[PDB]
Amino acid sequence: GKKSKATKKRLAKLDNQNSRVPAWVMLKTDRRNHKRRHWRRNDTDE
Amino acid sequence: PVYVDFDVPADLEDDALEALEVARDTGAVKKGTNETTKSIERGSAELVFVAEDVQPEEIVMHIPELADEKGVPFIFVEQQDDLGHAAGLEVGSAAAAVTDAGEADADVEDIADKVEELR
Amino acid sequence: TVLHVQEIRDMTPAEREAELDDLKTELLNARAVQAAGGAPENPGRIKELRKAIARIKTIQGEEGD
Amino acid sequence: SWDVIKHPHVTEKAMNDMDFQNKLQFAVDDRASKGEVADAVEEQYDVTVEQVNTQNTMDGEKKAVVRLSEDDDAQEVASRI
Amino acid sequence: ARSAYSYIRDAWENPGDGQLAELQWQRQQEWRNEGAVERIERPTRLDKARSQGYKAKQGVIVARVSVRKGSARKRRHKAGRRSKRQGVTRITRRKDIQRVAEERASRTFPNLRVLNSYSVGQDGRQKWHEVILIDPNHPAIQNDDDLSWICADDQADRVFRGLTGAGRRNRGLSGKGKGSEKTRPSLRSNGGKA
RNA sequence: CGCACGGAGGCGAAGAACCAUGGAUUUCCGAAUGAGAAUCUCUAACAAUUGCUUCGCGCAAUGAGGAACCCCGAGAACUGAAACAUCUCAGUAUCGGGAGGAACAGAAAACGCAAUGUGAUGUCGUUAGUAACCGCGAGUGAACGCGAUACAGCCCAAACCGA
Ligand SMILES: [Cl-]
Ligand SMILES: [Cl-]
Ligand SMILES: [K+]
Ligand SMILES: [Mg+2]
Ligand SMILES: [Mg+2]
Ligand SMILES: [Mg+2]
Ligand SMILES: [Mg+2]
Ligand SMILES: [Mg+2]
Ligand SMILES: [Mg+2]
Ligand SMILES: [Mg+2]
Ligand SMILES: [Mg+2]
Ligand code: NA
Ligand code: NA
Ligand code: NA
Ligand code: NA
Ligand code: NA
Ligand code: NA
Ligand code: NA
Ligand code: NA
Ligand code: NA
Ligand code: NA
Repeated sequence: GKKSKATKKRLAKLDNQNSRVPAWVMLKTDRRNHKRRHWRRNDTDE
Repeated sequence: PVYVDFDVPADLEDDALEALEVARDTGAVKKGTNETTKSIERGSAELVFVAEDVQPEEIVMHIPELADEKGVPFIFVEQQDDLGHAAGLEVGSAAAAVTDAGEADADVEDIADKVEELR
Repeated sequence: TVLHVQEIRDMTPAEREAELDDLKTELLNARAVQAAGGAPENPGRIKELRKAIARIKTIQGEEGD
Repeated sequence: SWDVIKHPHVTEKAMNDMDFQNKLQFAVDDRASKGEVADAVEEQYDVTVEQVNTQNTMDGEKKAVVRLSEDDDAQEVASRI
Repeated sequence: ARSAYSYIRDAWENPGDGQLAELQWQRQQEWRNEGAVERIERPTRLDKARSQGYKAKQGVIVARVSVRKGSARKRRHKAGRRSKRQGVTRITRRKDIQRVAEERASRTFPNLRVLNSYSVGQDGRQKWHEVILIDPNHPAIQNDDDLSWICADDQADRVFRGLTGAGRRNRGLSGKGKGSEKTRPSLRSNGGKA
């Protein structure tokens, strides 16, 4: 398939949202990324 | 056109409008269909003018038959704004009535006599 | 912090423009060091660089350039 | 208003183009054209730009590969800031 | 003495007799060839217009509107219905043709507001009315002690809410006593029973 | 130096943080209005419909949103009647259009305790499950008056004037 410039910006964001909760946040809050998505198991929009 | 039953020659109309102008300066004239109407009704009208390019026609239909049952003489005019300019207005008038002429009582009588012949 | 409001208003409609492009350049060179994962960072400075530009721009608007 | 040049793209591939091909890589604004990228580079570094190549990366940004002339030296420029 | 206006009125008591009869025969021919909403420079019935609110002034508009004659243009039921609700032919709408014309006119002039309207006749298959509209934004009207009220916010879209003259009558608000128990102060408040 | 108790560093007596009011900034799509498009692109733009008019988009208007309330139109059936068609559920559900901070109504071609009487309109209590409707079945169902709340009355068309 052919992705447009806008479509590309969105996939790009979703990929970034896929990162983990940084180690330093666990300490600052004295102790989970509920939006962890998988390319195969999950399904993005569009 | 429905209320018009005879055509008045351009030359006659010219005479009529000329006399009306000197009538506004010497004698007295009524400008407007309403004022023209009460003139015929009260009798003070000597010669009444009626434009031909009136739309709606209802504004003037009543004049012809009214003038007939009051002995008042009447004449037609091609354009509404010519009658208004003659009566001395920045706008036109659907009808005008000479309420007692002046310096033209002679001409008025002639035009009146001329029209009766024109039917 | 190192740049105060009074000091900005004391500038002329040209000095602020020069000072603007100056700050913008310091910022760019900071983000250049950051882009290369540079360690001589001063988190408070780069932060202040952004606010200063905002202040100068804010004053420019008030003063009519 | 948006600024054309965001920051220098410093990766191993970006260093090869620099040492071997006299090219400087930049992360720029995705509204900027090749022509607007060249101009900004010359005004921010005082060098002569020959060719620019762009890519709309999967990071929401635009990557520009600016090639300097033989008159200038890429390694010397990037090493100053 | 009788006003010149009283003559326009009298002719219209009998639109089928006299000169008005011949006039109407002629006019309608051009009317049938016109649109649904035609802005016109001068009202066909001066006396009625002025009586309703009309004024030869800036911001005062008039438009002739034709609507089809007859009952409702209803579609037959497509699902289950008891005999009482299977009708098509004898069903008529609760809004009258004059109020329909008023609406189609107000939509053509989205900035103006309906003042009133009157009938100018009909042929074998359509009816014509002339609506009087007013520009609430023109300062000539905003300083008119007779028409300024139609500038207030609560007068916005007045026709679509039945605040027009023909509107209030169709809503059965004429009578103040007997027979008006379910109509005043509103149809909706009385559970829709008129 | 947010939630958020880390690390590094920074800011504050040039009175910061924090709060109140006013202002600056305010990307793209969106009524979305130059034209097209799954938030982007292509070469100046109130697009469209209107009013006024210097007849030039020159001055203006409309559009869409809002928890319900409000007003004007369109209008079911399950159900009840121990079946069912009128009736009932109900002018309800739902649909189209529109206004406001509230809407609508409103200064008698009224009432009709018939009077030598009342005196704009809403609303609350009552009148009253009374009058009236109805396969006179099941069911349906007011008002005048009264006690209260709050109170406020006015402008045109025309006559006679005629710029
Ligand atoms: Cl309206
Ligand atoms: Cl009483
Ligand atoms: K039923
Ligand atoms: Mg990754
Ligand atoms: Mg390419
Ligand atoms: Mg109410
Ligand atoms: Mg567009
Ligand atoms: Mg049953
Ligand atoms: Mg019922
Ligand atoms: Mg039975
Ligand atoms: Mg009663
Ligand atoms: Na997938
Ligand atoms: Na980046
Ligand atoms: Na309108
Ligand atoms: Na009824
Ligand atoms: Na803002
Ligand atoms: Na506009
Ligand atoms: Na224009
Ligand atoms: Na049953
Ligand atoms: Na059954
Ligand atoms: Na029945």
